Amino acid sequence: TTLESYNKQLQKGQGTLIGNWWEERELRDVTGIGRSAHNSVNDTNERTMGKKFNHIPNTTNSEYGKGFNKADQLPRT
Amino acid sequence: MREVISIHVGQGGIQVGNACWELFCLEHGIQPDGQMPSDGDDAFNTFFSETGAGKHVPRAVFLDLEPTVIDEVRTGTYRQLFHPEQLISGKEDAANNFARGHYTIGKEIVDLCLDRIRKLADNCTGLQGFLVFNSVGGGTGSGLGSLLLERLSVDYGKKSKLGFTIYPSPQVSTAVVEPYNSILSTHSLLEHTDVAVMLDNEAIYDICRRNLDIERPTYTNLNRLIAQVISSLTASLRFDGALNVDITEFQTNLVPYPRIHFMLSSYAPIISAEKAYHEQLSVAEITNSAFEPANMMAKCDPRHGKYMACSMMYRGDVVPKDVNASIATIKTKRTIQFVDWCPTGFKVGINYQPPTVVPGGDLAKVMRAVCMISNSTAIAEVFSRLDHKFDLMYAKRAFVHWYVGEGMEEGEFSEAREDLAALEKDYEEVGIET
Amino acid sequence: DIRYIFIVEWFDTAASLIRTYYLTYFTQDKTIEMYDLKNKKVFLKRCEYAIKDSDLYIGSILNVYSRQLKIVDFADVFTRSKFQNIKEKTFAMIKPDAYIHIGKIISIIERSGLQISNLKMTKMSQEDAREFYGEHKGKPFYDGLVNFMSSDLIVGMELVGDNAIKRWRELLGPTNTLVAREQAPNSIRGLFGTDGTRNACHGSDSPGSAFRELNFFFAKTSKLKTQAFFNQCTCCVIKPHIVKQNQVGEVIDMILSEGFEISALQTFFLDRPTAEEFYEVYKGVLPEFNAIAEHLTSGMCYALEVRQENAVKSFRDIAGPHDPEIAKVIRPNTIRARFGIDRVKNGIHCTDLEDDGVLEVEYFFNALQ
Amino acid sequence: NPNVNPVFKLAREVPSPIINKLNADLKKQGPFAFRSLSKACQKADTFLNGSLSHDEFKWVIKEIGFSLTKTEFDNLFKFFDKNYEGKVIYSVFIDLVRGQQSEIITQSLSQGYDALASNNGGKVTVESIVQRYNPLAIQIIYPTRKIAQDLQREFVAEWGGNLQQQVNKNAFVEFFSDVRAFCDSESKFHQYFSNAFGL
Amino acid sequence: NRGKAVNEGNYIKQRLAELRVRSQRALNERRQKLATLLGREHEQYKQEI
Amino acid sequence: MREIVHIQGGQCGNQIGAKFWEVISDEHGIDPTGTYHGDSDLQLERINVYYNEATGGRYVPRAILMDLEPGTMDSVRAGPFGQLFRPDNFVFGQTGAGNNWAKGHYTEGAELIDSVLDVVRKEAEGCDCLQGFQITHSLGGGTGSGMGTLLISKVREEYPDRIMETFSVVPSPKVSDTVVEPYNATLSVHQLVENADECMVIDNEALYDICFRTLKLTTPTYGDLNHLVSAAMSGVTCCLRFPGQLNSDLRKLAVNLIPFPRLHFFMIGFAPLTSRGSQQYRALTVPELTQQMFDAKNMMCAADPRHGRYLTASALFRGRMSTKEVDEQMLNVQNKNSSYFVEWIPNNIKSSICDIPPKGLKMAVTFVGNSTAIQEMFKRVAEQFTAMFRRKAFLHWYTGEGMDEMEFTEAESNMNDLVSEYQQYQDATA
Ligand SMILES: Nc1nc2c(ncn2[C@@H]2O[C@H](COP(=O)(O)OP(=O)(O)OP(=O)(O)O)[C@@H](O)[C@H]2O)c(=O)[nH]1
Ligand SMILES: Nc1nc2c(ncn2[C@@H]2O[C@H](COP(=O)(O)OP(=O)(O)O)[C@@H](O)[C@H]2O)c(=O)[nH]1
Ligand SMILES: [Mg+2]
Repeated sequence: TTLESYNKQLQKGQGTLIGNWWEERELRDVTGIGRSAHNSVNDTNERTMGKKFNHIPNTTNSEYGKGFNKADQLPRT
Repeated sequence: MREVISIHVGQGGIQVGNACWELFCLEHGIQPDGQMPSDGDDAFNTFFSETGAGKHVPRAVFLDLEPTVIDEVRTGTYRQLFHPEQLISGKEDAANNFARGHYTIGKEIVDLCLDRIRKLADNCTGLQGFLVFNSVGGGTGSGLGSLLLERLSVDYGKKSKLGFTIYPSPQVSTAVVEPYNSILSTHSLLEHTDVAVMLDNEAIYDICRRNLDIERPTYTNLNRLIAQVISSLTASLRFDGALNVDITEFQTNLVPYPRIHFMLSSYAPIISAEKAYHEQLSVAEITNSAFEPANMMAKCDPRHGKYMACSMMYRGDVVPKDVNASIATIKTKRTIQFVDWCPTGFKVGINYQPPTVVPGGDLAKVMRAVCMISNSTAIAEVFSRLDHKFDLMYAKRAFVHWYVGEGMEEGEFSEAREDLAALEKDYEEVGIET
Repeated sequence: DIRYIFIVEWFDTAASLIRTYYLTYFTQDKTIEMYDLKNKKVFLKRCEYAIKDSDLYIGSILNVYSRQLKIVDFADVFTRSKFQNIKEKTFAMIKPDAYIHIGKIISIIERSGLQISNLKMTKMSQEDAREFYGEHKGKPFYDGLVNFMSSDLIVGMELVGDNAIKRWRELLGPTNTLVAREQAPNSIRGLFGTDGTRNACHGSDSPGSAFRELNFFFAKTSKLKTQAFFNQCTCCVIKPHIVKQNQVGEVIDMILSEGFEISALQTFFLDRPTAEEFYEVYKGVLPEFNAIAEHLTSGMCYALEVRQENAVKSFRDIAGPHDPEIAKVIRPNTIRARFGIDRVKNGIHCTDLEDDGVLEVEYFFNALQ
Repeated sequence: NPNVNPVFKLAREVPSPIINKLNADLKKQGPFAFRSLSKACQKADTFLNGSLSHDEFKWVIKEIGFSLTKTEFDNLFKFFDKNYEGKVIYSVFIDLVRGQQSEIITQSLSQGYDALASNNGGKVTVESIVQRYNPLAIQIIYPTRKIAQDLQREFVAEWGGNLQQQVNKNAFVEFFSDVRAFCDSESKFHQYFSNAFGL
Repeated sequence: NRGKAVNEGNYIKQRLAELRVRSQRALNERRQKLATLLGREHEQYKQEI
Repeated sequence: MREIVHIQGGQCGNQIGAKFWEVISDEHGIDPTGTYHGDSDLQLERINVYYNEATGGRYVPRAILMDLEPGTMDSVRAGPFGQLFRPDNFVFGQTGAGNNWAKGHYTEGAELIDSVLDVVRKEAEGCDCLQGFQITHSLGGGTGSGMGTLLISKVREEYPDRIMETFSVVPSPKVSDTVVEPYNATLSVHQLVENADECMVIDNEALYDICFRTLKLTTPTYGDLNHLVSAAMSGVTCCLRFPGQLNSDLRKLAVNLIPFPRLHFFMIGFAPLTSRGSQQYRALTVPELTQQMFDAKNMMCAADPRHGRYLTASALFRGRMSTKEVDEQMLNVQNKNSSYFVEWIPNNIKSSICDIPPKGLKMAVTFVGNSTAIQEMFKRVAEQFTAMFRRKAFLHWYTGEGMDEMEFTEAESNMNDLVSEYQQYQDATA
């Protein structure tokens, strides 16, 4: 365990390119607080979960009644 | 002046009934609201009762011990049709324990259910019989449904009862204690129901895939096939035809013996929206597709047993002879053998109303089809597997402590295996040749 | 390069359901490739069918490989922008000074590049005329314009295309006709305008107004019935292949110059099953019925009502042979000869039976109204 | 009970996170991105009545570069379409999304328009705005490496092709107001006003 | 009592066809003249050409 | 209908429950003001399960916050979401536990337990129809471990049929947070087996391993760890709040997860957990979810499941999936691993589905496992306890408040008997 170490508080930039640099890079792009915001409160939801694709799908039980076949509405003769 | 009463219980029962009533309502021109504009034969008395002006109501009885699924019927796409008080709902779930659903919580809904059923029967005038869908590999259906069947029998007697049960499969199932739930339900049903149909889950998947080229189906798709089978079974009673079939003509035609009355069904042809119009779908080939081993809806190999009685109901514009030609073809085919004491073992009805397809369905429009609901001694295997599982898992009192606490006796389990063994022995003996 | 995309759905007859296809459009070398969104199978790939450039747009139709498609909506970012420019709107209108010059004004319009998307037949009733030109009440031009609108027949058109709100104006020429001749001799006003009150034609001055004027004419709730009388007249139909070839105007004046008093020109969209009910007179009769009907449902078609002292046969004379091929050799000065192409796509078609003249004209103008 | 409020809801509320997050993303596109949304609004509305249809909104929205999920669109349409009349005014859409306009900023915006018209005698034209400005004044709001020679290219491209197009005073406030949303401080935006217009 | 609909309803079908016969036969004849018109019409142009 | 009650204690319990309430309020649409800003109509039909309503319309949590020292309760209120709790449900002492059982369970707690019991009973009687109680408490902590077990015992004694859930953050073999960790640890489990219904151990050490091996955050904080357990709890109760194809309740698992009365120790897990970098580069399929959930490292328990067997386990899927995919993957996992599941039980894998997934994610699952691997957890704790009891270490404190050495004697005997009886089945064969 020799993480941290050769990289102090710096905003933006390619960093120090030592150890595990890539993983934390995106976060600072995602929002503030590169790691363990000093004691700019860090929202715990931001780190653990990941990208958000926000939508609530239909019940999928209410999928029976809804169904249409346009080819049944032609005037015919 | 003929009608039927439908009994729906359990989660799977409710979902299957949803599709069945969808097909029924679409087949008669009654929109979801309950109004039927048409634009008039009394073809709608079989399942629906006129409300006085326009709107109708289905003779449905719904029961479940949990509010989750009952509510959705009251908040979905059919909220203005069903009777406001005929959707009986519980307060707590059974939790997949047979004891819970048969002696303490299941005894405080029987009174209400009997009241509703009595009102339905009184309003009905020519009640032909009962149609029951229930699941056994679960909590609510096995116990509540069995007790309801017991009470219905003790109340009415000679009225016939038909059961489209939902049993477990060989390898694909949800419950880890499902076997125990099955045996008690079977012990209850064997001596009080008349005709039952095995409709396991696994078999439906295979047909769905291998025909409709849908490798990722869902329960909803499986529901539609069962709904279609039910509709084809019950159509003859209400639609005009030349060779009609009355549900009364299954007890006296498709149950050789009072005890051995278990039979497995199938449905076809099932062709998608692409492979539909480039084939022949003629009467001759469709019959041969009905008897193929893999097509049947129950995971029961037919080739491993004799046939004892089979009934077929054609629909559409079939001509009678082609029914005869197919019958002769299957009879002559050596691959299929018939029991030594059933010389004439087919009973065919021909109807006229063509098959109808629900919107957006996987089934493309067709003009002929056969709904084989035959019975065969091959069903022995399914009871063998459940009995073997029961023995293996009851050898050393696993999960037992749950049951004894709810009221069930320890010695009850002894009876169930006894009856199952007796039934297995009866099946083995009956098929022997003279 | 750049690729154009579209969404297509086809209404089969054998298969009840209706699919959705792609019809990829390579603009580099005039090629058509069709793919289906569902089931992920290449449907039709990289083969030219020689579809003209202007045909592709929402609301139209085009027939390819015995299957007739109908682009319904756009698919991707780039496709919309390129053609989205062609959606502007404007209402055209021709006053009853040029009634004898109806055929010509139709012709020159197609040259400019605009399109005649629809056209009907009305004589402006006095009662509902007043609601029109509402903004002109105050000026003395009101009363003068009142009666003239109600005098005789009028023709209304809708133009769909680029800058139609102004491109119509510039060609249509200044308002006053007299001044047009000095400055714009080659303009609509210059060639067919007598005085200010008898200015030949008009255009919508403002878009927001441009929405107003049409809602009066082609809206479903319209107070302009198809004025016509159903006695002593014979009907002819400009078949679809003409409205694509841009001679609709040319055919119109030719009949007018023969002494026939035209009463209406209207557009109808009718599908395959409806079409068959018109040619039933030829259902199994001589003309090899099956082939013709399928074409009439390959695009719009104008319907013409014609009159004369003797209706049925006289008009037939100038229309004095079903196949144009025989027409060219022995009747060079007949309508069919000039525009006919083949056995089944022969230009005009006028009734060829004495006693059924009334009904056929009635059907286009009474039952389908 | 006055000490206890009943909260509840008597009027619909702007959904918020669907609308705000559009503000954050739309920030990153660039100074003229805000103008991009407005222009795409007019271009779709080539009919001059005041709005866009149901689906076209999807078309109009999915051109700027936001591929929102259905609900993301689901919430927005309910708040904007009060009674499902079938149309929602797009003009209101822009006023709510970009942000808020201060009276001083609008007053400053109008003053520049009057000054620009004063040199031309009350007449307006894109040539005057194209001919006189500071392309480096855009540097203050956000720095850049692009050459000043090309900057003039962006200003004409974001404008109309013709140099004689009519310009209205109401348009002048709208045009700058589109730019302002990109800047995060009122002081920075107005200093560009002077620097760009030399006032 | 319900038989009234069948008695009256059954009447509807049989008459409908009968009315059809007049519609067709009246429709058939005019089919006869048309073939004559074009035929003789075509025959001339064979000589004329 | 069938609403549940949540009870938390100690600092660890307070933090875990606060974060759980945060996540639940976020998902159900409850904001810091306690007002409704929901979008889908589906967000209120079963709201009463975790929230009540009163005049004014600010939904309130039916939770309990309590401890023997005032600081922790003071800290929770000050932060955001601290205004949702009923100001009355704060029951606190005035002395502190100090990591000694007797100071928590016999004298001080007995003096204080009356108020907590009264509040719990009032809330229960108020609620329409109880379903069961879930408790978050730490065995290694002083105050919670003792008086929390007293609370559980009293509640179970008062209510015979309602089921009890227990989440325990047991000590870890390497990273220790107390010089007397096993005392309050072993005895707590000794007393818990006879009363608590469902216990699901959660290990701190696993969180650090799981975090730095998958999530990949350079400097994690307690706030982050709390969130994973919070999501696990939230998923534990999915069907009871939202509709689906095949709903499942807490009782269902008990009949499906507890073959024997005394074997009710479960281990949990969560997925799909992915770092902030690879979120968009990995598919989301029933197959890809399957391998991760059984992934040996992904399980939250200190002991790797690959050292024992599996008797019964359930997976509660959430979101729109296709059942066909669900069952087939279960058969694959149960078959291709011919020796990881006891041979005398057929179909020992559970399935479940719900039709509403957590906000901001496509599909995820919660795995509950009755795994014999836990034997190392108890054996290590019991081994250390016996090693440090061989020398009568620290006993004078415990013996000083009504604790006799023989009572400790009973606890270790119970522990060893549980370990032996639980391990028997690994060698037992049909
Ligand atoms: N094929 C099919 N089977 C279903 C469906 N719904 C439920 N089942 C069956 O139901 C079994 C599980 O039982 P539950 O879902 O709990 O329903 P139940 O048997 O009434 O038990 P309860 O929980 O008390 O409702 C599964 O093994 C399925 O076989 C369905 O829609 N299609
Ligand atoms: N993961 C995690 N563990 C915690 C947290 N707070 C406390 N703990 C654990 O809980 C134990 C301390 O328990 P404590 O709250 O003091 O209980 P008490 O001694 O009875 O008051 C320590 O061993 C920690 O491992 C937290 O915020 N996150
Ligand atoms: Mg239920």
